[PDB]
Amino acid sequence: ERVFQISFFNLPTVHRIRDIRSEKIGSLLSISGTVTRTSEVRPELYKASFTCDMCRAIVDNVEQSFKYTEPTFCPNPSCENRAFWTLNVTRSRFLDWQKVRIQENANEIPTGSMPRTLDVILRGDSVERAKPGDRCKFTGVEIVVPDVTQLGLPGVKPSSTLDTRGISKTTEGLNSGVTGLRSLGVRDLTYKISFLACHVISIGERDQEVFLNSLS
Amino acid sequence: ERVFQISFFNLPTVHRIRDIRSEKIGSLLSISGTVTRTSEVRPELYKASFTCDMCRAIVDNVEQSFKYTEPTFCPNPSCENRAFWTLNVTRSRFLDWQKVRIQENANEIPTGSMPRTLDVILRGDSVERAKPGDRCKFTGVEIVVPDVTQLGLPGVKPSSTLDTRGISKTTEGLNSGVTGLRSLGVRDLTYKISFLACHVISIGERDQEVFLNSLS
Ligand SMILES: [Zn+2]
Ligand SMILES: [Zn+2]
Repeated sequence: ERVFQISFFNLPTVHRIRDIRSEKIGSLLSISGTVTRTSEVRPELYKASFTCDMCRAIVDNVEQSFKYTEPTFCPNPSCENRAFWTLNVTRSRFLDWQKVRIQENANEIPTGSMPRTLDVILRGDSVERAKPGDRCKFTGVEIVVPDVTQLGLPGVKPSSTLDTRGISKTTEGLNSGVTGLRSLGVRDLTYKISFLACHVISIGERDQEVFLNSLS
Repeated sequence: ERVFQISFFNLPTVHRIRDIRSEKIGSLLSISGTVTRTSEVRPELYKASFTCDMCRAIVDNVEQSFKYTEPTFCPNPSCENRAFWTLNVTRSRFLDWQKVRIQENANEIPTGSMPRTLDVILRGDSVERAKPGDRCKFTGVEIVVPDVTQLGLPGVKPSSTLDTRGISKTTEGLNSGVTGLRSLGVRDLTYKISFLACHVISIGERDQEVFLNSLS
């Protein structure tokens, strides 16, 4: 089946990057900004499929939110199993994924200002439609992204937040992190605001036979 | 559904009680003898139905051979459960059951003999068709019946072969009992020969309107 997408446009009012508050999280918005960095078109895991190690039973359509999620309770028999699955990478569905960095326009920047930034996520057919240096108007939903490293990623590769640079001492303990959840353990979960975009617009052949076709 | 029965008769040769050997176990035979005792028509459990204590899931059609058998693996993988079921006596199917004791005929008995005996099982529609003192010809299958008391009956009522009389010392250790099975444990299982019968035959109103109906 074709994973469908719905693209909204022509919203009444447009927002700037400095109007982004947490009270619009989950709402449909439109924003404007200048693109300054784009990444590769990576494949994102959409509908996962696994096989039980012992039964060989097949599970399909396991939704994933922000981290690699395997199924829990086994399928149709008596077999008891909490883990040890094998992803069937061939059966699983994937999608295109891209991350772009944008900053404020030259006019919205005050007289003395260090420009604010944001992370916009393009997915599906909207990849590569924003090029660095251009001025583009995005529209989508404002979301919040947690730190998955302290959410217990399967591999040892995360290695509990390995770092190369020193974090800010000013916001050490000032950034309010929630605790209590069993998956976290004694850890503290943190959040940051990002944007997810569904529609992108920009606001800033010598063959005779094919040429005659286009014109009215 | 009607639990059906098949009744065979008119076999070529008939056997006496003293021709019963273990090498015909499972075969279709016909025997003759004089009935000397009959029991009540008790209900036998045919198709059992249970409900899981926690899930409340319903299992049905659990076959039983010679002892009260509950299911093992649950209907749903989720809840794990090896025991603690509740028989749904209303949903279960039952059948009629009767045990009759027979002995050898007056002619087949030698000049000096203590008559041999046998246990014949009548089931279904064949109950009460054999009356004590009569001479009847049975036909069915020769089976073997184990001792269920040492097969781990659920209740404490069996109390590991409670007895009121003293067993034979002559056959103490002489009766060959098999061991090794995990259900038995270190116990020894014993067998005895009985007969299961499917067809029985015997070989030894002042109302005018209804009377006129029967005659040709
Ligand atoms: Zn399994
Ligand atoms: Zn259950």
